[PDB]
Amino acid sequence: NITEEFYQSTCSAVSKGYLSALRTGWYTSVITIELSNIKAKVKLIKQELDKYKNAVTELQLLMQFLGFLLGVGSAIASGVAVCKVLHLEGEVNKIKSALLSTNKAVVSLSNGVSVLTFKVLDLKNYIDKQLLIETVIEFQQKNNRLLEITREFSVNAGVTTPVSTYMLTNSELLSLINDMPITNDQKKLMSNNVQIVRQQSYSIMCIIKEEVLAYVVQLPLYGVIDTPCWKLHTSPLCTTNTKEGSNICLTRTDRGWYCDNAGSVSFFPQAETCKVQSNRVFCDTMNSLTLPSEVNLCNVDIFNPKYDCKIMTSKTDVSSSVITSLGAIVSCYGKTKCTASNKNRGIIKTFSNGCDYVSNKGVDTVSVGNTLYYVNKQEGKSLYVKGEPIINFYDPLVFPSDEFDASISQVNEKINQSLAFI
Amino acid sequence: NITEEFYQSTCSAVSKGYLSALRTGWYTSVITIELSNIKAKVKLIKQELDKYKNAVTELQLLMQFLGFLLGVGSAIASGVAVCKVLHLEGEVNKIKSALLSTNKAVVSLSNGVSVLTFKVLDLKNYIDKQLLIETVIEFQQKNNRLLEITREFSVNAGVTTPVSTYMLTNSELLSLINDMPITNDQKKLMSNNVQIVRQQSYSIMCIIKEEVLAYVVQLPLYGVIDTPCWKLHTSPLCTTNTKEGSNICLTRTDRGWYCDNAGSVSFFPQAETCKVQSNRVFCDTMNSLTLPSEVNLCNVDIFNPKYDCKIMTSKTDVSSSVITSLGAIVSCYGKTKCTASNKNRGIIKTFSNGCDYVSNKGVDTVSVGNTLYYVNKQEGKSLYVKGEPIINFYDPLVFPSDEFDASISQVNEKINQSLAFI
Amino acid sequence: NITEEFYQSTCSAVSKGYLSALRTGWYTSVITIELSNIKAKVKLIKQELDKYKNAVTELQLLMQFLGFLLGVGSAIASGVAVCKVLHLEGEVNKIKSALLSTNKAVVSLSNGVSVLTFKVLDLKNYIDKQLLIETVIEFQQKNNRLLEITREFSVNAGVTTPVSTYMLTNSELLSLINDMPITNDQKKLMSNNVQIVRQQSYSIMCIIKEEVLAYVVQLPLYGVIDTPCWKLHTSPLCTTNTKEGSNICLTRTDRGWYCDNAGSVSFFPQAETCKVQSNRVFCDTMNSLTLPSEVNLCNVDIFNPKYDCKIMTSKTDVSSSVITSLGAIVSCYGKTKCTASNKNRGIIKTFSNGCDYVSNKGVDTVSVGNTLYYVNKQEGKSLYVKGEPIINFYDPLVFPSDEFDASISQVNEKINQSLAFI
Ligand SMILES: O=C(c1cccnc1)N1CCN2C(=O)c3ccncc3[C@@]12c1ccc(Cl)cc1
Repeated sequence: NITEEFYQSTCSAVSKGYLSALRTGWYTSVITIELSNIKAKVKLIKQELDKYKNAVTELQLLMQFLGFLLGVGSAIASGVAVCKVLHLEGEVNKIKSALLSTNKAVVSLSNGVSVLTFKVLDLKNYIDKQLLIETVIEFQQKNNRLLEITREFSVNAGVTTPVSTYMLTNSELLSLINDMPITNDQKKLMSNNVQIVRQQSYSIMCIIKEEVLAYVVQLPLYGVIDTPCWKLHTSPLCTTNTKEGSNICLTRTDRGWYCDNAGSVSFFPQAETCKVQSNRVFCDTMNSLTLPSEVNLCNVDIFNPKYDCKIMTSKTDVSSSVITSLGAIVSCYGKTKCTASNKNRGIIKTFSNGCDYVSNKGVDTVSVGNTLYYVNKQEGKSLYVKGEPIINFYDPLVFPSDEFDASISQVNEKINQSLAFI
Repeated sequence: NITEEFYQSTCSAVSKGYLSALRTGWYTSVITIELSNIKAKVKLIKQELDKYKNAVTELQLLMQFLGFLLGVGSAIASGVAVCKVLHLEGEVNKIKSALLSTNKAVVSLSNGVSVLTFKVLDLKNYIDKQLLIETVIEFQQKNNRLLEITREFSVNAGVTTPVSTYMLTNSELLSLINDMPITNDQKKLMSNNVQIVRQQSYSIMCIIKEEVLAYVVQLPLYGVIDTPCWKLHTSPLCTTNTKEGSNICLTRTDRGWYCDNAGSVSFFPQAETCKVQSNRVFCDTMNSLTLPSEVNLCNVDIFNPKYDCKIMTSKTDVSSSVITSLGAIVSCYGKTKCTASNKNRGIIKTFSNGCDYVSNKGVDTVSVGNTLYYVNKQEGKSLYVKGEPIINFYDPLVFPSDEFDASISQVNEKINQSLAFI
Repeated sequence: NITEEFYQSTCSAVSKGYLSALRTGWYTSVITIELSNIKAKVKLIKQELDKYKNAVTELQLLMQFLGFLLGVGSAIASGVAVCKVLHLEGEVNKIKSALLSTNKAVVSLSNGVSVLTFKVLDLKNYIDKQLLIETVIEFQQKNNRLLEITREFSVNAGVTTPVSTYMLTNSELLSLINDMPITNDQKKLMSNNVQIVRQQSYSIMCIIKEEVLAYVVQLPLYGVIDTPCWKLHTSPLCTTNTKEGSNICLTRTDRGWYCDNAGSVSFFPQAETCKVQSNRVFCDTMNSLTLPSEVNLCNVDIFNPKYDCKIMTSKTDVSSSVITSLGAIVSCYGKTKCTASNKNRGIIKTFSNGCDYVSNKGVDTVSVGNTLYYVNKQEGKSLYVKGEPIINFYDPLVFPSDEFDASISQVNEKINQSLAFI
């Protein structure tokens, strides 16, 4: 299921076996709260009603390495577009109308957007009936929900994420998912991962008008599902000569998540925009580059003539470890002490100067200098691919050593150039 | 009102029409909570009083591209300076004294700071009266506020932001703003944008002593208001030759917010330190550089002899889009599919290799590779300024291609140098 | 106690006098909540019981400059390893068993991990007794705690930090610390800084099975305590020639926290991974490099032959200030206005072009351009170390000016090279 290959020649490892779930688009729903325009166990409701009035008062005052290659989006542009529609005249009344005999209804907005509208709290109907037994309790439980939505919007300037359980309860989110217009695969994936959906959603406050509070919930559309994904971990590969500062180093800069998508590979350079759940990888295509699938060739052979593998160079031989999915890459240089230990037995391997790797089978921790790393202890097979470390192929006298946005061919050109002068 | 110019020659766009609101300084107020030193409907207050004692117990245990050019400040240095004063002897008693007959009072501290002090909760007076009818309810509502302030300080190590509605209610914040010593313009701007004020404020726990809990609220001073602001969006400008990796690229690195300020331009390289509300731009001068106004000349003519426009160079021709205020810049290179669509009609434009631009009029989404971008759908006019793309002016054989902290003149010097050798 | 030296020659300052508290490892405890499997003042408990059932329902659906040199760890790898054990059969029942006659017990898990288990809420025993007077109140207070833990896990995908006061109360955290297996020094340091401990902890949801909710709390182990620490502040050092863009600049890139640790120095390049409490510095060794102690020699003499001091170079002479522990470094260049003021007296010093420094004694604010900086007003002595600014030692005609990952020797080599050609 989950497997891993370490490449000794380029000091990198590839974890495969994952399945994708990529946010490719947004769904926008309009959540509504109908409000009231009002001015022994009684005095309980007295303050509960002052709380209500203030919440409305408060709401109305309110409504007055390679990541640099990414483009720049506007995350809530679609949601805010729907908000601007809800300010047109009659547009709020059109909604209030549709949600008259039911909580859930689909409405066609004037600019031609079909949206799932949803009345999750009907305070108006509640207040203008009872407040004009358990009815004290239920008012507090619904009022408290109103106060919390109010709290959230007024410390986040009307835009919140993840969408809290007060903005949209589980039972509400689940049925919203079900009433959505998506495939059965998408419905199940969202239903079985609602905490992730919550984290990739936005809650946007739109309007208070005509006794209605309206906010858009902006939900993720996963248009790519169950394609193969793999994570690339890289570490500095340096020479290990004796005289200090006479060493040269080289790191693959294309680390991150890689997912097959529509004939290409989606690449996510900041592997923190992606959230892994078991063997499923939730990513957002806004944080990706679209590369040719040939990019995968860089792991097998970094000198392949089909794709120009990206690297940076330096003279900075510092030690560090990279904790992978199924093991640990260790770059030990200079006088650093680098080890790996079993939980009960102690040190089992001492690393030499160079870049090496150890799997999580039998290993619980790795130490580099004064830094303790615990390794992920998930089941999976690791393969160690022996190979000559490519930094040995370069003459230090003509090596370009501050290249960052570089590649194999750019380094080869700089070398060929400075070598020709000689 | 909001307008936009795209510059085809340098692959950048400028959105203008915004008005500034820059945090230039801090106001520090001392919020107080008077506490009590104490050891049928009755048993309600019993646990409500145990909650109180613990909160106090708990509080006392508690009280035992170009962003790298920015300097480094200490955000709460002014607030903490006031805290250190409140530990001097008599200094707390001086406050307790002033707030004896009113909730709001201005006190002169011994080190010569005139501060707006504010007793927002008087538990002492409440407890040592009633707890020695609705009085169970009001105790819970004030106690709950105490527990929440306690919660916040003890997960944020005594420093919180944005300042929550428990630290300072709307009604309290509003009158605090009104009793403040600032201009009527500043008062209105803060009153009409209290959620933004909250986000730019700090809450700093100072002391528990002599039955008083004291925290400083650190509020923003907007010393620059209603000056013109404009946002600069830039994208990679590359050549589009057929043989891959034979292309050269160039990006303007001075993207961010620009605001006229006191004869100069304040420049905010990380356009996320700035929050836009309609056409108003809230920035913080701590995250800015002060540039000559001549920096604006880089948009009209990037080769102007008055200011040295900053760029970076590469060989990395990857596709990406930049979503602007009123449209979209698209950098399409290689085999990438780049389009723009109308919401109901589908693809309306297919982009060629190069850097191009489309406005948000008639356009709802832009696609680059596997990445869908929604465009901002705000009203405004866009102007497309036709011009020869400057990367065509360079000979690829003598082009410096890993420059990051570069500029037009630095690139010209490197070229002139390597050309002279030839 | 806290002291500071500014080095005029390299435009940097060192704040010393701090004591370390480094997170070197993790302790993992298993917090449990025993649940119930169930289907006048009465109707209070009715909804309180529906809340309970849902929380369980909801939980079960749920359970279906130099920072780039750092390695990459997996912060909760140890905690999650314990979670995977708690899914083995009998493993939950082994715990439920041990916590039968007490809230606190140490259990040996099957894979040989001795963990402090802790039953912080016994709803089962409570529900299956009473709910089959004040007992309405206590149920609400314990139920509310259950709902909040539920809230937190379901917006954070089961992993929370800082560990909230609902996950683990103060009284619980304190005794957990006391029952822990650590030194008396560690116990006192944690007890006296529980808000910091909270911030460096993780709460990981593990399992619902056999009427038990289990989450791991992952607590910090401070294996290095009371070693000397010092912070290095650096600023751009530029020449100040008249013709613009004819100037060369140089910045020490090794700014951050430095702490003596086990014969070496732990270096924290991102001085925000470290939290200072008075004169104590809480760091995490995962965000550090292990350097030779000789790295300290770079402050006294940057040209020392024992360690190769790291720098970057540019032509970008922009003004900025760096607020230190006890003063302010100012880099004033070009036409920028740079001053320092006393709180009541006004401007007291106007800075010249160059890099200069002023202490916090008599000084309250510093101004660079349109940017106001407040200085830290803590007691301590500053020493100004006069010295020739090293950028004057370089010939601008052969100066390498886009070096970022550079050093004194690398710059000297580039110079020696381009000078030999001449
Ligand atoms: O980060 C900096 C930098 C510079 C000055 C002051 N503070 C930081 N630099 C300059 C050169 N650089 C590296 O060698 C490097 C390595 C890993 N991440 C970022 C960088 C980078 C860089 C960043 C973006 C691009 Cl397009 C190109 C290079």
